[PDB]
Amino acid sequence: NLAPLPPHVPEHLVFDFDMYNPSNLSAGVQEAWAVLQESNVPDLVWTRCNGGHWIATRGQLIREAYEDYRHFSSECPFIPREAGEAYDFIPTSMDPPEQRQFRALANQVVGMPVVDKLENRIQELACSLIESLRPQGQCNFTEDYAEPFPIRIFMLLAGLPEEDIPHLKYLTDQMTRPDGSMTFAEAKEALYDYLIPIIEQRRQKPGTDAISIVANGQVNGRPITSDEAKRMCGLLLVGGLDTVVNFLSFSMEFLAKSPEHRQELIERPERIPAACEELLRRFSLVADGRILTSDYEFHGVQLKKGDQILLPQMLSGLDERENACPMHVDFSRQKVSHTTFGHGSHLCLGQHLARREIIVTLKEWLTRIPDFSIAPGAQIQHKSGIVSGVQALPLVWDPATTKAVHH
Ligand code: HEM
Ligand SMILES: CN1CCC[C@H]1c1cccnc1
Repeated sequence: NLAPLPPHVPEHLVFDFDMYNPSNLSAGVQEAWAVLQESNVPDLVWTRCNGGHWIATRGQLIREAYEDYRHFSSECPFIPREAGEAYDFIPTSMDPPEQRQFRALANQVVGMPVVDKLENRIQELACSLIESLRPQGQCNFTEDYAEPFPIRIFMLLAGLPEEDIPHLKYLTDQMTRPDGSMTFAEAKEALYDYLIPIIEQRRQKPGTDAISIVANGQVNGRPITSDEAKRMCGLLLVGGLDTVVNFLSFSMEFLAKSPEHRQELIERPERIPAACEELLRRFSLVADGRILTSDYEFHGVQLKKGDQILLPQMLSGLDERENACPMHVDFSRQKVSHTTFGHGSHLCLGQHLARREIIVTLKEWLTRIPDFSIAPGAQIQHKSGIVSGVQALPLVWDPATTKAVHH
């Protein structure tokens, strides 16, 4: 339940929001979080849920905090406090100047250059999966495409066997949406337990895979340590297994419910890139933050050192003061504003890989199965957390309206 209110917190700023189980969850997870943006709610509130933590509710506040790493440190970036204290992935748990040097190395395995070179394989995997489903006329998109497409692309790049997916997927989820069987520390260590033997074997006999590059990598001329590689590889695992997988579900759900917007893409393919950006805004899904490094007065609110402050990357784009008709999906929006991939020194290094994956999915799915919808009488349940997702997305379509395309 609720944590006792700290001495310095004003009772008029208390809004008991629960990020792992928001009250208005059945209306759609993004809709649940938007309640923090209704007229009466202040720009910065305090929830007593999950141990108690501040919550910036507007883009202006969120963007500001992410830029000011001096007052807002990534050292303890997650809610609750035990999860953030135990979290030490690189570069996410570091602030500049220390974190900068590690980004370049990560870019060596997921940056635009590597992505450009993966295009052929990515499109090839997307098409096989889709054509594999096209004749059945149904599928549960979460397990049939959303998880396999991105995860297999990563497992491949990482030189990790596909049979290890179920185990790894489970562990990453305990970090973003814990079912209660594991603490944050336990899941993290279980992941490290998996990676350690591999980072050691890749440093003895390195291959060309992602982990080999990282384990034998150099940051600012000096060679990376075994511990650092572990912490960096753990972050890459989470990105390939619980980011795009969740996003594709939100996107296909919307498309399933809006024959209008899909038709807009089928008829005018060139706008798919722009459509992707708008879908990333409307269905943003990440929510992490920072921890106060000192007593600081922020927008009239007294914050004390050690206070945690959630800065939901998902809210900036939904903020009416940033986009005129927030909950409306308009592919022709002239200035699609958002912070879906973060803001500041920690801007997502995988976003380029993310976009190609989203764009390839839209182009290769719409080209084969243009007509489809939500299964008969199914009510789509969303899941909330550090990274929100879709519990299940069963779809259906008439095989006769589909077309077998050749890649
Ligand atoms: C649609 C999918 C994705 C979303 C929305 C997303 C979101 C984010 C966000 C918001 C951050 C910054 C968080 C913070 O400020 O603490 C971030 C960091 C990062 N992301 Fe992603 N990401 C996505 C996919 C990926 C993928 C697929 C990978 C790689 C396989 C990845 C790798 C990274 C890395 C390495 C960082 C750390 C950068 C740093 O610490 O400076 N992300 N991502
Ligand atoms: C805060 N991050 C942004 C993308 C993934 C997310 C995250 C979630 C769990 C563990 N590490 C990172």
